[PDB]
Amino acid sequence: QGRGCLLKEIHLNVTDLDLGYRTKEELIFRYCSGPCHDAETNYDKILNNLTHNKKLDKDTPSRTCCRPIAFDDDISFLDDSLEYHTLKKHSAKKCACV
Amino acid sequence: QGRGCLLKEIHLNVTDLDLGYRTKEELIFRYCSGPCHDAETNYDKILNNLTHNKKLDKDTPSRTCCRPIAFDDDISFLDDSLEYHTLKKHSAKKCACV
Amino acid sequence: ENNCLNAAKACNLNDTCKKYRSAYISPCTSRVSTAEVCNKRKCHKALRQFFDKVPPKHSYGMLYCSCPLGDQSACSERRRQTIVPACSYEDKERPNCLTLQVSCKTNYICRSRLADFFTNCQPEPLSLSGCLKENYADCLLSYSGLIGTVMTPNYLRSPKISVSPFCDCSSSGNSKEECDRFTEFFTDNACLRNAIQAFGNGTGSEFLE
Amino acid sequence: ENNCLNAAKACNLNDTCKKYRSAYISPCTSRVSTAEVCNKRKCHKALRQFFDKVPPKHSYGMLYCSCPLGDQSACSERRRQTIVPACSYEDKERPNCLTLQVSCKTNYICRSRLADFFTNCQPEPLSLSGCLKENYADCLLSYSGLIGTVMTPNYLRSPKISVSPFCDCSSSGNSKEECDRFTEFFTDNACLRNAIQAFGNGTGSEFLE
Ligand SMILES: *[C@@H]1O[C@H](CO)[C@@H](O[C@@H]2O[C@H](CO)[C@@H](O)[C@H](O)[C@H]2NC(C)=O)[C@H](O)[C@H]1NC(C)=O
Ligand SMILES: *[C@@H]1O[C@H](CO)[C@@H](O[C@@H]2O[C@H](CO)[C@@H](O)[C@H](O)[C@H]2NC(C)=O)[C@H](O)[C@H]1NC(C)=O
Repeated sequence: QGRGCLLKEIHLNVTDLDLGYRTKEELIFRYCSGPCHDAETNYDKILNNLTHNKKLDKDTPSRTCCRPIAFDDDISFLDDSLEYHTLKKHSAKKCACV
Repeated sequence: QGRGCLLKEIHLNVTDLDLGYRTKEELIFRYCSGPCHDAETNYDKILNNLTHNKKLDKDTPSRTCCRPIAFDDDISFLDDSLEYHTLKKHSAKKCACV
Repeated sequence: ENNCLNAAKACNLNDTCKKYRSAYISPCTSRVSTAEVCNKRKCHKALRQFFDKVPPKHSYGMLYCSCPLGDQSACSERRRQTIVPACSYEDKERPNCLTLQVSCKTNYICRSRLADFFTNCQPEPLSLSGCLKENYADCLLSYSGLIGTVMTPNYLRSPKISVSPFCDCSSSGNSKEECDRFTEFFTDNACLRNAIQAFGNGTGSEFLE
Repeated sequence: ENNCLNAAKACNLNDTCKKYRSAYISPCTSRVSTAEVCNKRKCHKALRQFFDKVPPKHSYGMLYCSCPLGDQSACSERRRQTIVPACSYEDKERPNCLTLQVSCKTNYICRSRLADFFTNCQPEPLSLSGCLKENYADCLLSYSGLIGTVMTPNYLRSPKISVSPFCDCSSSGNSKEECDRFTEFFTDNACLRNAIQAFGNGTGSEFLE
């Protein structure tokens, strides 16, 4: 069903991304967050049991993740040196349990 | 590219799954494991930076996961009480970075 | 060791046998109405698919696995459960074997498979093999070919190896001798018994492999 | 506060303005050949799309943002960078304005947009607004309509508000007066100056909003 994996958002400065840009522009960053335990399979249950069983040695395979399946539009901004930058696939648009 | 997320397998008893069945039958469990850092986006980088920045408070959104996109055929087995059981979506068939 | 359990393990470790074994266990154990434990049609169809598509070393390995005890053992009960008899075999009504034979002979495939069984598993006590056609593999093929028809046979609860379709000779009338001959070709057939035993041995016999 | 920076923030926080702002910054900053910094066609096309699809409160908010200093300030340089002039405006060759006008009038849309600019921003010093048509919004609409044509105007480096298309009056010959009149309609237009200033004020003027 994956109803727990939702789309959240936060208002941030571009500098809050810590990507190296020097600018005073802002953005709305959107991300996918929430539990996906109702969309898990026998595979995910077996994983959980084998981690606890230590039967997979040191592999820690991933169970169902709350992830973006579609990304928001590109965002652009002008830095202090008057150079434009464009970021692609930076923000989530729609979520799903994967 | 997601070339690090691979399909691995392990030979196990059905009891090793800890799903409650009492049987001496066996199976080949296949799972997806490996890094997906070459398939990450600005979104995944921003996530990593915001976790370290504490800017997302307590949400720990998931970055790109190594997950199954197709599952193996169903498996069946007979338990000690002579009852048949069938498990579906228990083993991975093909992997991808999601 | 439990030969039937070893055969089940080897099957689940083989991609082909694992797939088609589950492909018949699901319809033979899935209730689709409040009156019947299964869709018997789809159970027989998927059983026929299993023996047609799975190589004999895996499909015969489970069907003809050898056990020390023919009843009450874990081996023998697992072997009896190979065809999921609660759906494929056991039935409310138990027809007369001759009546079942008339019904089988009106089906082109059932008639063809039954004729192959009576031809290839014909006994001959003068032969050192016990068969007229000293080729155990052809008998085992013809017998397993009956699984999925109205003549679906299964192991009976007996100290020996004894098989039969779901029928008996009650209410046969003036044809009691003919019915008894029909069932005895299943239940007391030294050719079929030798062929099944020779496979379970897993050795290079002169009439097998 | 930096009004041009505030307008850029408000745009990136609006889904419509953010999308179409990036939709023109990408083609106006993406090199596609070793000889040209951009595809100037696609840059002008996406610029026209931005002002056609983004509501004026966001699109005019960035284009007509007010700054204290018209040159060297962070405000004014950001305002000058609104149309990405390195691609949309600055050029190797600087044509004569009258020659550029002939070229514009051979384009149906450029001719239409230029006629609207000269009509709606016509000065009238007797009017308290400074415009013949006391409707600053129509002047601002007609002026912004030139962005994306060969008549694309931009703010000059001057202490005052002064705009012009990428042209001059060098080598005009016997038509120097006519050329000077053309450029002065851009560079020294009290109607256009008042309209731009009235928007930057962000107040309820008698001739705007
Ligand atoms: C962008 O950064 C500015 C500057 O750091 C932030 O404004 C500050 O917010 C903090 C705590 O919330 C205040 O204590 C600072 O004094 C503020 N500084 C100024 C100059 O106002 C602003 O909140 C940030 N914006 C976003 C959306 O993150
Ligand atoms: C299934 O379980 C059996 C029984 O526990 C496992 O065989 C054992 O393996 C362990 C350690 O590898 C040995 O120390 C035990 O003595 C073995 N027991 C017996 C009876 O042999 C077997 O390895 C398991 N099979 C799989 C594939 O996991």
